[PDB]
Amino acid sequence: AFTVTVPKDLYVVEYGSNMTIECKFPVEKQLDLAALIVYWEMEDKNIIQFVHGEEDLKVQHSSYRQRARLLKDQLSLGNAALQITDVKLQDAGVYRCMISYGGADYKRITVKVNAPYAAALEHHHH
Amino acid sequence: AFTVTVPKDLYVVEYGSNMTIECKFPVEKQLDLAALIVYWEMEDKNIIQFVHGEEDLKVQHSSYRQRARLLKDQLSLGNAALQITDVKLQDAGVYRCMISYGGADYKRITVKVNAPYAAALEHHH
Ligand SMILES: Cc1cc(CN[C@H](CO)C(=O)O)c(OCc2cccc(C#N)c2)cc1OCc1cccc(-c2ccc3c(c2)OCCO3)c1C
Repeated sequence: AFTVTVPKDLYVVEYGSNMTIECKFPVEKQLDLAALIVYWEMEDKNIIQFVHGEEDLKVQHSSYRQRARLLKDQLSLGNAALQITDVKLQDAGVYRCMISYGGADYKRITVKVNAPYAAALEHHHH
Repeated sequence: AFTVTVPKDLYVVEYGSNMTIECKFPVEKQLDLAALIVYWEMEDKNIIQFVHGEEDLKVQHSSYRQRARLLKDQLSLGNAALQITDVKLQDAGVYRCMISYGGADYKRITVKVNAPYAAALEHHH
């Protein structure tokens, strides 16, 4: 059975830092990009939509624009790794990685964001 | 692009009734069952997992046992229809129909359940 796995289902990140969250999927021999779909979302916000080798970068939800990318090198290793730069308080929540590759599955990853009072105070009022 | 569509994204149903929630996907001519995956969930509870022409009967969340089925005949028409019988208050929430068929997509459907006072003591949990 096609199974997506996550080495970590919980990440704790500091406000302003970068994060890479990972979901693994089975690749026998070499990856066939044309058969691969990778989708990342958080709470109904679309983050990544990689379809048959072509990424839709522009349909990323505006809160992630210019901050989120799929590490394409890692796909050939069977690793769907989502990198988010400049982590914000609004980035905390439950992410899902959905993968179709001759089989389909998804997993959840929880992200917690620590932040100092100044950042928390802005988030609190914005 | 492969697109799953829902004619309705909202269902309002009565406690104890039956519901059929529908999601469509494109099927050009003859369905290739071996390439089709249909998955239904609500709040990450597995309802339907139809893979390689076969349901996985033991993977269904216990709260849907005996009550939820995918109507297999509809699949060749490009209709992934989830039929839920004997609707309970716990069935209210946001459902997702996830389809892989030479392409992948999903849609969300909201279900509201109306119920009399007596049933409404789901309040006691
Ligand atoms: C067939 C299938 C089996 C399974 C069961 N997977 C296990 C292994 O973990 C097994 O077989 O024992 C599945 O599991 C989802 C799930 C996740 C987490 C917890 C539970 C539980 N309990 C269930 C989801 C699933 O279908 C998920 C699915 C189905 C169809 C399409 C997509 C999909 C993929 C990529 C997409 C997409 C949908 O739409 C937008 C564009 O990108 C997905 C994720």
